[PDB]
Amino acid sequence: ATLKVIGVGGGGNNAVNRMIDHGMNNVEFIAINTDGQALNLSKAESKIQIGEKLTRGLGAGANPEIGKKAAEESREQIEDAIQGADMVFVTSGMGGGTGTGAAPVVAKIAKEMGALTVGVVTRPFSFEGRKRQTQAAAGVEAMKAAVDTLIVIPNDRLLDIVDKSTPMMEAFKEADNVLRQGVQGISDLIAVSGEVNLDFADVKTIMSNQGSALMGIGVSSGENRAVEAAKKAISSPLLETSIVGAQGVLMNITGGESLSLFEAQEAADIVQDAADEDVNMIFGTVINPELQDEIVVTVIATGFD
Ligand SMILES: Nc1nc2c(ncn2[C@@H]2O[C@H](COP(=O)(O)OP(=O)(O)O)[C@@H](O)[C@H]2O)c(=O)[nH]1
Ligand SMILES: [Ca+2]
Repeated sequence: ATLKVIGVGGGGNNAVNRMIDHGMNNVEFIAINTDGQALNLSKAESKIQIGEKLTRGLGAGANPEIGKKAAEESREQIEDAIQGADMVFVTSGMGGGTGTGAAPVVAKIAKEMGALTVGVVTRPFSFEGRKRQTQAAAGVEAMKAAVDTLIVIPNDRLLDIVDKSTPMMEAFKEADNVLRQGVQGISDLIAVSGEVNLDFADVKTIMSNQGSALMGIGVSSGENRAVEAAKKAISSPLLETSIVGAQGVLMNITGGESLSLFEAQEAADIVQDAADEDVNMIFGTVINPELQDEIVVTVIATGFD
């Protein structure tokens, strides 16, 4: 399964650059923007400049109608860069001109191309004002109509996890975790054949045409490791959609040879209970004898809609 991450606009491109800097095994990156100068500085292997005639290589100037029209006019170039992808993650900040209008077009194209299409977008800081928030809200809704599943990160949530001195770029890389570990988690499922196996068909079942989603990874060791890791997988402060109300869950537990059936059940009960719903669970287990006391809980939750 070929997995592609697409950054759309300023924020999405920066996301792509940070994930490449961090290091991502087995993923193709595509940078899409109206802003030529920013695209030139992208570390992405594939780069698409949209709306050249519209913007003369500049950004969209906070007009999302320009972002949309730019994307529509580069439809073929977008289709070519996508083609062959089984799963596409479209990442973008909502509120500007490019991301807000272009992202939902790129997602729609991706789904049309047959890819399972996941959106990971931000909402602007409240300090950015009501217009930008309202513009972003319209983008989020268009994005929701366009993707199989949508993860939304309010930038205001970043203020909940910094101290007064945390560098902004540091905050930004934390928001990146959501996407990064979701991709790496899915990538790892697909790659390894587990003792109780989950594959891309199961990802497709859990995420297809679903609306809101949560994706998390939790890692822990020691006495209550299974429970701690399950808790961490479902507990992000950055998320608009929490685990509450989930009806479908894909949960994988990775551990060493010491992984007990009892603790697998504990982990699952943490998830089931936090959803506060009868969850349709698709359960997986991987024994990695490279690991020792570490266990890894991977969660993809949907069915909120
Ligand atoms: N978390 C995060 N948010 C960003 C970043 N860059 C931009 N944003 C947010 O995304 C919104 C749109 O900005 P941007 O993507 O640069 O505009 P566009 O290129 O015209 O689509 C901004 O109002 C910010 O709230 C980033 O690197 N990280
Ligand atoms: Ca597998």
